[PDB]
Amino acid sequence: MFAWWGRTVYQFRYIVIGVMVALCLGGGVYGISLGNHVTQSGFYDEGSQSVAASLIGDEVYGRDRTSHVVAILTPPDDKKVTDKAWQKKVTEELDQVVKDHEDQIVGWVGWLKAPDTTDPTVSAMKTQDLRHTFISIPLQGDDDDEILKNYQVVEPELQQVNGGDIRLAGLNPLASELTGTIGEDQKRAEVAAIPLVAVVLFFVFGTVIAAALPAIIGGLAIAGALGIMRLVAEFTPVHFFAQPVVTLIGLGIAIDYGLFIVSRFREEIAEGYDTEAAVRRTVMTSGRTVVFSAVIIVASSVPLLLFPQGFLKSITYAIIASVMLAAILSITVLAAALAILGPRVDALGVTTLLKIPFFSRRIIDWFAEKTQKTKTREEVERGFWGRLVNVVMKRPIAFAAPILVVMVLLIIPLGQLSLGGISEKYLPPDNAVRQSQEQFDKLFPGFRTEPLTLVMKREDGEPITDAQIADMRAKALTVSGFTDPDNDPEKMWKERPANDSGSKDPSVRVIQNGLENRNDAAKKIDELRALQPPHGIEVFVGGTPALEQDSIHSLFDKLPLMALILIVTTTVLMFLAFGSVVLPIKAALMSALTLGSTMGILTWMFVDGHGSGLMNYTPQPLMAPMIGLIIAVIWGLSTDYEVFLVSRMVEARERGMSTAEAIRIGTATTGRLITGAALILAVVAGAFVFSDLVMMKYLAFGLLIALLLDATIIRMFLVPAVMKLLGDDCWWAPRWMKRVQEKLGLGETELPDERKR
Repeated sequence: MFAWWGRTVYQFRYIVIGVMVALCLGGGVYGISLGNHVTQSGFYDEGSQSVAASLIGDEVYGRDRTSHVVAILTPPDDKKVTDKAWQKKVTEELDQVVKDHEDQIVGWVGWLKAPDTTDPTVSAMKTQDLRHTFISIPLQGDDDDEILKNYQVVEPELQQVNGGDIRLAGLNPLASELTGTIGEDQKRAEVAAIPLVAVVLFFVFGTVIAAALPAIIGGLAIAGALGIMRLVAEFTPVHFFAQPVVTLIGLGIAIDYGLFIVSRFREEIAEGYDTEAAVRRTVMTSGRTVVFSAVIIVASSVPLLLFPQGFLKSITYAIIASVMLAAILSITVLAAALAILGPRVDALGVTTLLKIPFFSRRIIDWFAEKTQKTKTREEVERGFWGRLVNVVMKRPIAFAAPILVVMVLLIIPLGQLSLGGISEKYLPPDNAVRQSQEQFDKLFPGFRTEPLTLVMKREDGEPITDAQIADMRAKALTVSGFTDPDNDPEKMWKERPANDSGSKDPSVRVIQNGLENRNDAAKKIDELRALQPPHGIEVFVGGTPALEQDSIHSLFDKLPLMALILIVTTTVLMFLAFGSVVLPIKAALMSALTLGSTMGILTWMFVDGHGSGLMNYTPQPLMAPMIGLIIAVIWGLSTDYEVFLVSRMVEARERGMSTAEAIRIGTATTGRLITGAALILAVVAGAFVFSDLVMMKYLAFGLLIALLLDATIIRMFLVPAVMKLLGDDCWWAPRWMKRVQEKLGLGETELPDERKR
């Protein structure tokens, strides 16, 4: 299967480069505008009762646009908001903002529009000290994306009102910054991470062409991934987190996959193999490993398609596209470019600085060339990678328990993990928009309300009568734990306000009430849905707490099945990649341990708050949908690095080496290579840890911790110790499973020919 591809990619090499570079470039050009077709929603269980309630209330009572953007106005100098000179001017400027942008702004409403009024609620829109007033500017639009775009249109002009003495909070001021952090993260990843990646590539290869080829492959992979997701956005909505995940996860993986291909090609050239044989032996082993790693990533990502959150579906699509494209690219285009070049992949290297005499740097050139030279196989067995491997294998209990126990102690802090929703606390505490929102919540309390909503349908389209709502309210009073602002039971569970954008049909009635304590939300929601609906009436329990809690419940209910699918698919793929039954369980146990330790440290840093003052974020409950996301990502990459480490050991064992010899050779041959791959992906991740958005920081830190554990506490001295302890059982698998593997054309994990060279 892979030998045939190794033959044909070298033979048909000038008809691969063109087609599969032109396609990726065209995809990149088509998808540069991916950010113009992203959807901000997707965090909710769209099949749940809360989403149904939200839809029914919105289409019967109208979309509530009163909370879209609020603006706090402060008069200049000392004078109070009652200043008629100030009021006139701010009124006329608001009128200009509305008029000149009528396609984006329904209007503005507030105490400043009717300064001499009598409504207690309207008169509560100004502070007691007569220093601050606020207004609400509804925005024209049918969905959140259109409203956000309109807000972004009006932002520059809405910010010059009152000379600048205006602070914007609300849904869309928050959303604009929650979406601009994505662009800022991408900007840093493009301006800072790329040179560091290109430096690590040069230090792992020592040649500009050899180092550059994986970089070109990774760039092509991300361009094609953006193209594929832009195409996908024409059929189903895609979250705005697709394009960072492609850069954060897809790019590093794509670089690593091509790094392994180029390194193995140069390894076969150094042996003595001509370009054709070097390409074929590179495919049969390195390309097989890369394809297996990509399929493992895909199989560990597809469980996320089982969760209702469209955010997770979009991220899974992005990951699958990027990783499969990287796998295809590294073995088609990179393999045909290496076939075309051959010896020229080591042509323009450190020896170029030497020729130009511009004797310190003169000798430095030679030293840096000797460091990254064409090494030999016998010397890397007696290098650092191999001395460390042997000393660990000598005393393999003393390197396992002192690691196992501390990695369980790292899982210990996972018991305080709490789940939560998105808010302005997802931005750094010194952000202007967060500060404006907190200023609004401090000056004008009781206006930011998240009530639980009882949405009632009548089964026959007849109007709901007053007796039905009276019984529903009477029952809802039999649930303790809901806000009673005026100490009057008859004033609780008031009907939702009706806009002019609602059906107003008398068969649907929505009543709302806040709950005193947020932490009882679920208990109240599980108790509002326990009330007997009155005869005929269908009752739904929605609201922002309901949407959030249903989102958490949907992920808790479908998480064990995610774990089962993860374990079974990845262990079966490991068996087909290794030919052993013992190795897949050994690697799955370590992947589980690495995942547990990473999650424990993440709960330590982001929920418990240790490190929150240094990295400038706020300790808070984690975003519910992203728990499964980061579980899948960490599991996939941990399995990838296990495969990178263990494929060489399996190949050495199939050659005829003993267990210890196979462990030594496998770690030594891939030592600096896995080190460079981890360094590159860590550069990409660390470019994302300075994100303003807390969930991005959490995911990138999880990536970094998983990398460090897998490459420095798992690669060097846990896998060798456990394999030495297992012994000859490491390479065992029943004949009925070897028959299955060999029947598929993937049984070949041994490089048998040993010819020519």
